[PDB]
Amino acid sequence: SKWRSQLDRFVKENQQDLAALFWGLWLENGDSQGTIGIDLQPTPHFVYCPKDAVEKLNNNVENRLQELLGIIEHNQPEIEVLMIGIGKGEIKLIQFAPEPPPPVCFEQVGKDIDGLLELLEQRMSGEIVV
Amino acid sequence: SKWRSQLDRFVKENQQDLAALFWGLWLENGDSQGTIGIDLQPTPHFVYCPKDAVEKLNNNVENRLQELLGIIEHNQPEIEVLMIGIGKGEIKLIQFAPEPPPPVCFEQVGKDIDGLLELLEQRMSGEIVV
Amino acid sequence: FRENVNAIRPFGRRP
Repeated sequence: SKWRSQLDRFVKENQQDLAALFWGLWLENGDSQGTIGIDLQPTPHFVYCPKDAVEKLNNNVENRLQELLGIIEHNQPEIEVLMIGIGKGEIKLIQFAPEPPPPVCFEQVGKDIDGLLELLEQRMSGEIVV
Repeated sequence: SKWRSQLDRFVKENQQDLAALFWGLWLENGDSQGTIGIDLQPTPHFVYCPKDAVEKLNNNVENRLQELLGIIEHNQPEIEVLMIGIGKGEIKLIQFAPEPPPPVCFEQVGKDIDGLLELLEQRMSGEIVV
Repeated sequence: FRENVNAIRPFGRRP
């Protein structure tokens, strides 16, 4: 369960980059692919999590985050980032309202979602570690 | 000028103690006093923002803040810390999902509401400037 | 707005 705190510290340190990626992918997909996830195994990587899959994962007794689907539906992406971390079947909610807001974060990085994704995954590989 | 990034940095650096204060106040009051705010003037201090007050603000800004009312209604306090940052004629959403969640933060920090209020206001004093 | 919010004060260390 130590991964939850490691991921939480990574998120606190990388809010600008995560917000830029969040907004860029949202510009591409909205919620049509589901929620942005970080699957920590075999190494941390971004994945899309369809709503139906999130709900079934959360209904396991190891999770049961109360009203999670409502939290996902109510998150306002132009103000706030939401993702989920997944480690050995267990969900950790990632949510924060960054400064500047996600659309500005994305404009500051430019049109390089692929490079941002690679950078965040390379960083995560040494920063969420068993 | 600098208060947005200063507030954002203070929140990121103090998520666990802010979550502990948020949960302690939830235990005491529920939403009976309104939403917790951080008023940056004349010095940074915690306030309660009654629903009626937030409505009046939204009306006076011609509904630019309509999404804030919904964010307040739907907040899940077991998972999400919610606070209203009050700058100079400007408000900033504070919403984040800490690790561990707010009830565990309050138990683990082991400080009462008085001690959390005092330590957090001391920490903001001089670091957030309007 | 600020006129309509209410300070959250510590009870304080009462003498």
